Amino acid sequence: GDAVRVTSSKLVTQPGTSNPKAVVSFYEDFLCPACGIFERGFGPTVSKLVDIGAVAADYTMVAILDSASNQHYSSRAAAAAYCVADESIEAFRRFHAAMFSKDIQPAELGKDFPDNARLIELAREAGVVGKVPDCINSGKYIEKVDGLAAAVNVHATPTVRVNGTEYEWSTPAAMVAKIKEIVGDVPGIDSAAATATS
Repeated sequence: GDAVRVTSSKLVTQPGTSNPKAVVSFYEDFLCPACGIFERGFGPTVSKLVDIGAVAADYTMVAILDSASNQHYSSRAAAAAYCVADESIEAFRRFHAAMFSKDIQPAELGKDFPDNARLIELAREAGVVGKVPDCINSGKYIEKVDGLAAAVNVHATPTVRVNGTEYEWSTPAAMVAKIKEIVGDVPGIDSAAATATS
């Protein structure tokens, strides 16, 4: 809240502080088809950039596509992700990746959507139970996620900012180059470039 910040212990920080040199902020909706394509395409590259410490990856899961017609899937799924993040950031990484996988993400404008029990089970598969079942069932984060788009002024997904500046992405490789322009040639960044090209 408002974003889940994913880092590793290797994070490259600004001198004399604990603040990341490079923050890549993602604004995503778990129902948005393009966000699925984007996450499947960029996800391994971003994970490598996190692992080597080149970036903090911040995820704000908005609810823009939410409707009664989808059984409020967008909001329920975003809320669930924040619940999982309360338990573990690593579990959030895994959950967030699963929800965008082809076998999981439901069709925009379809009739079949994961209910809260399924979201809780997917959280279990991501490695957490703890407070997640009650967090999800009680609707703890629904109001928050429902207000996120307005709060962060993001009305379209996927949207990316790099150090707060709007970023029009093209390829994972280009994103790695953009990060390298910022942090220079840090251990592993060329390897992230290699991940980005497969």
